[PDB]
Amino acid sequence: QTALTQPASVSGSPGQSITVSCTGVSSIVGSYNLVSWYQQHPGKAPKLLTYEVNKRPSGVSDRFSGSKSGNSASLTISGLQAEDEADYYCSSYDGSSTSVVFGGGTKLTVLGQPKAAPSVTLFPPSSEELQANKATLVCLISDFYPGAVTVAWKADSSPVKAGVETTKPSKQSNNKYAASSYLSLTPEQWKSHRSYSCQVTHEGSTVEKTVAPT
Amino acid sequence: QTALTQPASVSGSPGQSITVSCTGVSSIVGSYNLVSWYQQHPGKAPKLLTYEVNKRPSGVSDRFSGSKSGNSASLTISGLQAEDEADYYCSSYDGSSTSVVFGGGTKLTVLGQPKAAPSVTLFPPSSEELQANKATLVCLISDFYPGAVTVAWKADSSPVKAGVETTKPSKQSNNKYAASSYLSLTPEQWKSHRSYSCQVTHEGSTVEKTVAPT
Repeated sequence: QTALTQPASVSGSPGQSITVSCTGVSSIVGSYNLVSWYQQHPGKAPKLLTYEVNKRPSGVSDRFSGSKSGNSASLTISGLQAEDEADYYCSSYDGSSTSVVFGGGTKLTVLGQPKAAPSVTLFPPSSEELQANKATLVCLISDFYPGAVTVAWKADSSPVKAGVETTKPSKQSNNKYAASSYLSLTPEQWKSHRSYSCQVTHEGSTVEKTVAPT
Repeated sequence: QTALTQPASVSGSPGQSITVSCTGVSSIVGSYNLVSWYQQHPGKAPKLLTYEVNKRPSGVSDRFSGSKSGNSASLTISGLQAEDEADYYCSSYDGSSTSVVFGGGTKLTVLGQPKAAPSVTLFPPSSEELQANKATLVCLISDFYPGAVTVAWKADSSPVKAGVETTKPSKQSNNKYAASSYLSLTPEQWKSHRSYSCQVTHEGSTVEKTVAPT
């Protein structure tokens, strides 16, 4: 399809400014100045940031400002924050097609954020669960950055070969990532070891928690 | 709440027809017939399926058809295929901001196995945690399909907001989904009540587990 031209990606550190360009805006029939910019976070609807080139909706930070220069429009994000990581799109009312044309989208990554080792909380199977004749261990991994981690489980000091499920890390409200891993065991297995452990490796550093029947 | 509203999610089987509807198009000033539907697959840019209510651009299968009746517009997909699983957004031109406004999106699942309700296991704060003056409860939600759920926390019979985080449903190895919702609260607050409840809602049904400090 046809689209306005935007760079595929941009990146900057907190506090910096990023300007995303959008070319091909000039309306053909008429001299429309109808350029808008939208922000889209994963799995959510695009949200309007600016319209009519430089007007901003209420609710939108003044760190976002739009401008135009001939056949090109720009969105400048001032004082970048980790929450700005998202896809950004411009749109323009084209006159040549009599309709609205969108840009191809620009993915924005906020680099230079501070490394944060994960917090690890390990929960043994509860009495309630044992009454149902099942035993599940949950290893909660939170507030780490960057968002990549490796999780390994041990029964005493030996590697656990089965029953492990670990979720893909997701960015939470504080811009750090969370994930959980759970190990499904039979109560016999749970009771036949002195302890079980969750080992979480982040950026080459390993954090480990252990828990035992009681 | 928003200018355009549509269901958070819907599911259908391969071969069937399904219709997703958006309401609010007539309330938008200057929308006329500028109603579009977009399909968006994870990580990809949104793809335009229909515009001007019922026209399809080049390449879009005639399995997709848009319609409009009054204050609602609908996208009907016939002969549902697995590649149709994706997020769908309606949008409309909005003369008040000379911008396009989008509906909130509908997550469409093309059923590939029977619907499976969530396994919900709730864990009270571990002792290691308490001795470290922290109290996090975790609501493990596993093996559900379709991969969409809503969770509600209740400290006694009072809903809770603050301190809640929930990972984006992640797909397990058994092809079902899993996620955990954790409530971080101070040990004091943990004692303060007699119980906490995790209320998971999946495909209409809302299962609930409750734990007690003991």
